Amino acid sequence: RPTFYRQELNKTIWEVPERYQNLSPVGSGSVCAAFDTKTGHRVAVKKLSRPFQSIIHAKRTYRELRLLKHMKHENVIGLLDVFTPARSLEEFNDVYLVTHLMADLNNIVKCQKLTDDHVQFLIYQILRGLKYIHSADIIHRDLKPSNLAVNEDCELKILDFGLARHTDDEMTGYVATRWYRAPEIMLNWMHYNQTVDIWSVGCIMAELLTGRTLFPGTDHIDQLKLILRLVGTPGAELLKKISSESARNYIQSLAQMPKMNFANVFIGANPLAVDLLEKMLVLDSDKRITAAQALAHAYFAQYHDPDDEPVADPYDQSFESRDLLIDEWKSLTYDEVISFVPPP
Ligand SMILES: O=C(NO)OCc1ccccc1
Ligand SMILES: [Cl-]
Ligand SMILES: [Cl-]
Ligand SMILES: [Cl-]
Ligand SMILES: [Cl-]
Ligand SMILES: [Cl-]
Ligand SMILES: [Mg+2]
Repeated sequence: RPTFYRQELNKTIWEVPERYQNLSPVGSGSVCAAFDTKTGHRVAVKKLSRPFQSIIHAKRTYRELRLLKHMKHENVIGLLDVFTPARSLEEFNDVYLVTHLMADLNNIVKCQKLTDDHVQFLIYQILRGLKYIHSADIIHRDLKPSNLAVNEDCELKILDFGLARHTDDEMTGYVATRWYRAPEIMLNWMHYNQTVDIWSVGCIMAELLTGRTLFPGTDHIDQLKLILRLVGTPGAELLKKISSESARNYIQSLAQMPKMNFANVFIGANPLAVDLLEKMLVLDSDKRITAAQALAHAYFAQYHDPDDEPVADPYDQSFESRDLLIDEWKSLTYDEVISFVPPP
């Protein structure tokens, strides 16, 4: 067990191993930047807030730690360390997580002129990471520019997996928290699957090409109208698949519209980029291109290498259907903290 030291940073006590030095608050869990004397990296350290206050929160803590411990891919966040100052399960109350210190895609999109070559490389990396994530039967659920980290050499990592914690108020009005969401989950039409992430990638790619949000709706209904004007109103095949009669009823109240011509929307873009967007932004989720299929599209010809696009080890999510007490979720979490093995 390493030696820990204590300090108070913006009204929060931080108790961390000596290896982490020069802690500096970055945002409010709370996150601090630090220097890691063991690896020599600048790192981000996140202290979870009230990790075991309720059954829902305790299960959410376990979910985040299980996800981060599994991810071992160049284009996905990796866990450098996880620690607690507690010396036994009985005094266990705090969880700290450590990763490489990150700019996001929001900054470079608003501040830079991106060539088509930049768009190719950035979207290629998102899809390479998504192929890995989806191969473990994980759905991200919350892909958007602020959850994509980018460095000076245009290298990209996916982070901030959806933990099923975003509330209805967080998604209300003219907000980027909703602009990248698939239509079928924005209104809870259906039991969704991994195809919702491909819709988000299409929204991000459009924004890189034009510099503008694709579907900046002022509320849920305005956003649906913007979406259907581009991709067309649904046919009877897709309407069947909508379980709620209430949502089926509302859709049929709308005047029918055909799909627009994407070459006249995305004026001047690479024709291969337009073709890929048409295959991502399909209303019927069964018919969208998958991440593995998209990596083989001709738009990525200068980067695609099928011997260097790896898949993930299997990921057991049976805990998600399990009903446990707070102390039982807490003990499962403690076991995962103490068994952590750092990367090479
Ligand atoms: O991506 C996630 N959770 O899914 O957290 C990001 C993160 C992890 C560790 C330290 C700071 C920030
Ligand atoms: Cl130490
Ligand atoms: Cl503790
Ligand atoms: Cl964003
Ligand atoms: Cl009509
Ligand atoms: Cl597993
Ligand atoms: Mg985020």
